[PDB]
Amino acid sequence: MGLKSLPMLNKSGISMYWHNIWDSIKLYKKYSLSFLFLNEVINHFLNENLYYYCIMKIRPTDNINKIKKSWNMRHFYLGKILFLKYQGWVLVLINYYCSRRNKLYIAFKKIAKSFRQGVTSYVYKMDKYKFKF
Amino acid sequence: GQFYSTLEVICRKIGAYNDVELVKLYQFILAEKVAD
Amino acid sequence: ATFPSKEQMRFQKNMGYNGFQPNIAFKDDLYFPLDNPVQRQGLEDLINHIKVNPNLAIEGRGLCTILYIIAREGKDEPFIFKELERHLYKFKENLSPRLSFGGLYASYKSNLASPYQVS
Amino acid sequence: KKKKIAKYFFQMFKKLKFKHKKYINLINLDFYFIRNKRFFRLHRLYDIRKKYIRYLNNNRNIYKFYKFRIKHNFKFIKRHIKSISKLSIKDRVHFYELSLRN
Amino acid sequence: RNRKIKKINEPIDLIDYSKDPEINEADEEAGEEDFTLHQDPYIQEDRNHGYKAKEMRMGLNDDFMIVLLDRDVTTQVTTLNRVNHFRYLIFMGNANGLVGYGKGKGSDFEEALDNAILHCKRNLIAVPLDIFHTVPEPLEGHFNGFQIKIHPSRTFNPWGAPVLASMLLLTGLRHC
Amino acid sequence: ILKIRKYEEVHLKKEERRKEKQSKKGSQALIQHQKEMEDTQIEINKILGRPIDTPVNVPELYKKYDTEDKMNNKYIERYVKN
Amino acid sequence: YSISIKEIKKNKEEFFKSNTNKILLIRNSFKTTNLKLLRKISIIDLILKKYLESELNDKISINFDKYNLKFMRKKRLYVKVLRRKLRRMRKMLRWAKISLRNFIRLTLIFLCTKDIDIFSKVLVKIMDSMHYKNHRRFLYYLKLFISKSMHYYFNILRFEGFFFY
Amino acid sequence: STYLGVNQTLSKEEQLDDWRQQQALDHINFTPETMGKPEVFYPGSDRGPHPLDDPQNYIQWYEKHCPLPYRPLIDQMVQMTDMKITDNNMPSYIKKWIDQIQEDPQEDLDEDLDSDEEADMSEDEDVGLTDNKAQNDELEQQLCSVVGGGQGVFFYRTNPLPRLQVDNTSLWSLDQNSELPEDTSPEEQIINCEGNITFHSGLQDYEIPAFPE
Amino acid sequence: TAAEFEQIMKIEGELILESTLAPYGQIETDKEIEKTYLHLLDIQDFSDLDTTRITKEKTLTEEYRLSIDHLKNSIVTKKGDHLYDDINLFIKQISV
Repeated sequence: MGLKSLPMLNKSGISMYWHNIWDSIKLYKKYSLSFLFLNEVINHFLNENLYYYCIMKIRPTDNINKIKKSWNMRHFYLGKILFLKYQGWVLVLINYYCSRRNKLYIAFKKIAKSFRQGVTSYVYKMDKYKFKF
Repeated sequence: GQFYSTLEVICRKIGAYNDVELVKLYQFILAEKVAD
Repeated sequence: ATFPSKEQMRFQKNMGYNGFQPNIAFKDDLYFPLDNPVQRQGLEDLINHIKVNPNLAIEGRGLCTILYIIAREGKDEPFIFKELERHLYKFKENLSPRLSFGGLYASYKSNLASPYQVS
Repeated sequence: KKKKIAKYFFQMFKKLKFKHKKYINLINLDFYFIRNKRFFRLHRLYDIRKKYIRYLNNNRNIYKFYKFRIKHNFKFIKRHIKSISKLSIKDRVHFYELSLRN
Repeated sequence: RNRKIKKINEPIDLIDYSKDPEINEADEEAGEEDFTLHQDPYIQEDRNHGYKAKEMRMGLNDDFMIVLLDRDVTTQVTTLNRVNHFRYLIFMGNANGLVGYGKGKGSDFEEALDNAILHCKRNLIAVPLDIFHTVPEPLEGHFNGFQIKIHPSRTFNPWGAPVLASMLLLTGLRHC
Repeated sequence: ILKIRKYEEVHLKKEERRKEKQSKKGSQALIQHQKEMEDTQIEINKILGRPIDTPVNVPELYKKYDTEDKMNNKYIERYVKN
Repeated sequence: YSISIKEIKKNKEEFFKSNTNKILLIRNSFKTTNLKLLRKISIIDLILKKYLESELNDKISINFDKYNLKFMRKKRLYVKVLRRKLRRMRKMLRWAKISLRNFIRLTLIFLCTKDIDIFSKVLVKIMDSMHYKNHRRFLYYLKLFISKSMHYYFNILRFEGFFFY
Repeated sequence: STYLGVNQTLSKEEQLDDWRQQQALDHINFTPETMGKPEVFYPGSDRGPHPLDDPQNYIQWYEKHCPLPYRPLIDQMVQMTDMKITDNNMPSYIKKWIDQIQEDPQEDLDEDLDSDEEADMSEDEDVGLTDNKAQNDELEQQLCSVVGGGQGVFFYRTNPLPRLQVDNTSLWSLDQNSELPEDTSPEEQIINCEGNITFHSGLQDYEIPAFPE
Repeated sequence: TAAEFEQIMKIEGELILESTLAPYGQIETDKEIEKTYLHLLDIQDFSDLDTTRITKEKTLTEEYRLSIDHLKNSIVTKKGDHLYDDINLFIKQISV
């Protein structure tokens, strides 16, 4: 097989931002290795629901197959994880798309009786105890 | 947004139907209070 | 001979790397590391967040925890306690032991709490 | 009648729904026929070099539906198709269509 | 000003200037419709849309069957490797004197299929034919090691290749 | 009472016949209803200033709030159906 | 209250004009109560932000953002033109319990957003749920799908190139 | 009820739900104990003291002070404003309280949805360019186009989505750990809720968010 | 190109109509002219909007307080008085 030498590094510094933009001096080893520890923590925290795990065992006491399959996250589609540094601020940009999104923001005749006489004439119980001769 | 809604409770019991009517009535009483 | 040996396993313990502190949040209803100076500035912001906001909503946790820390650090705040004692009716006979310990612990040490607050 | 009015004899009676029409397009007007739509369908296969055994047994077992004889052998089909293979196409219609049976 | 209203200011593409032909459409569209007559023409309400560059062989009304004759496989030898050019062949025609043949060639049987049909429709011809007394005379056509012979008959006699019985009929040569 | 009526009507008619229909071929409701009725009293314990110590069996109190006759007069039904 | 809302809506249908500043739209509260949502989200700070701060001695801001792209609500021709071509894959697609609507979108998100991670996972959910006999056919339908149907979208999106080995 | 398409009586559990909601409306004594709210009076507005002079302010004040027993009645009244039945013929005395989408005469002669069914709940209608579905449709039809002999565009770029910010005021809303939502998770709420979400360690009054919103 | 070619031919098709179509009314005013260039150059009159919008100069946050104090000095206040409760809150709702 012919040798396809490293294309991306031949292109990066002059035509393409690397997968992250930060730079460092004397701490290249930490950041280069620590962000890699965070790329996958967040992936494995989102793509696998762990808030349901941290409840069951980490917390003391005083559905299961539904979670191991990650059925709740079947519509989740991450795109990237990004990192930055400036002004003492670490930053993270996470763009995620879902092809579906659920609703969570959430007997007529009974109205007609109590409002039959009109608009402002409501039928309270104290009226309907009565029976006019 | 902190002190706005209470004026609507106060200004009405005063003659001022709105907030600015307070200023319109207390123009000169308030003008003497200022010195520039 | 076994591997790892017990005398080895203490090395990783004495340095402290065997722990994972975010688990503590689920064990203790109050959790504020303050392991860094940035985290401490996060405390002072809360103290100014309250002085500026007269209209404010809470839960039983965030109230009691702030008092635990101000007591632990010893900061003087005659304005904070009167602002927060108003809501105490909201969580009568409801609070956890760990949280009930905090505001109790702070009401004594503050030398600023009310005789209603301690009650 | 809702159909056969709608296609042929509905333009006679249509209302004047006013419509904006660009003057540019109103010059190049040419009225003509283009194509019929019954014939927008696929083209369909017919393979009888290799699969002829499939067709014929399916054609014969259809022909059983008439019950000229209860027991269909390859003896009957021989004797029966000799005679019909004479007949003019007119005669072969009367045998299946204009019988005392039908 | 009037240009920028029309969006003609900067360049624009609204016309479809394609010559991609039409192939095997309406695989399932509401079955059929009732048979009606061809009396409602087209109007050129749009100076952008138009029926220029639309072949007749595709524009032909009536509908065809396609007939299989053979599929084969070939080989081309090279320095490194051998390559297989899959082949396919096909036939198609109405009962009314329309007919054609194509030669498919591709890297899959299903592709040589799709190619061969493209060739046939372009390779269509029309045969002289009267519905009344189709075949006046006998005929002979000899390709290599092969020869077909037709003689007229008042009735149709399909005894032979069941293929040719269809092909002769899918031209209209009923009297033979 | 809204929880009792679900218990008395729904969870019994299911758990009874489920166990019956299953026992021919071959516990949460008894307990979870007690998990819930033990919560309704707690708020009622707060109203009186009387802690959980008191038993807060519901129907003893509900009888005072509804003096309605549990059935209708038969003469009216004859009078109206007529 | 009921009589109010009609006169509200009938005003809304007619009075709305082109908004001047779109950045004002940021303040728009969600359908959910913005406080109620905030209750069910406060847990993450003590877990993640307050920890990720520990490992870095530095300030943080995390942005679980979404794409600015959205899709129409009405079926039209230009959806149906794709559905007719992508039919043989439906059998392969039902094995994965994946919908048809969603598959078309992710590719257009992919051709636009250019995120290798998204369209990859779509394959892996297909190529795994299938059996190891059938991978060969699925690609021949994928080759035609990209090569013929979606080759037209490239020049529009300033997009150019695909390769998969 | 049948002309509108109203359904039959619900299950016993939902009839028992209808029971107490009557009891709430039935056990009134005009007290905050029976309501759950204190007593107030309408804020006399600029255009006039009558509420319909400014129906908006009525809605604001009414929601803030709506008693518990009257909430479910309202939610049913919200439906009447939304139910748009269609017919070329309908009585006028009914027309006040519902809508008639006039069918075209001379008409008999001349939407995107899922395909799965295992989902518990149906979808959110995402934020459009504008609130009016019709005005959204008029705009989007100008965005769609034609590219390639058969394909086209059916998707648009959006105005900037809504957003949230969370800097250590998070704590105040926070609940205990002895009680937490075991059903619903934050990560799901982040996903299902529209817009975007932002945490950050905090700022001063004079300072700007680090990340562009 | 193709798109450049439509831009050519379509201008020819539209101008020919004007050759056949009657002359039409035409603009004269200088202000009316300048709007054309703005309609061409994609510029829009943005300056007119900020004239309306508020500034911290014109507000009144102190002049309220001066008037309220004139009321408290002028009017008697007690716990029974309905003004006493709202005003002492109002004072906090500025100084806070």
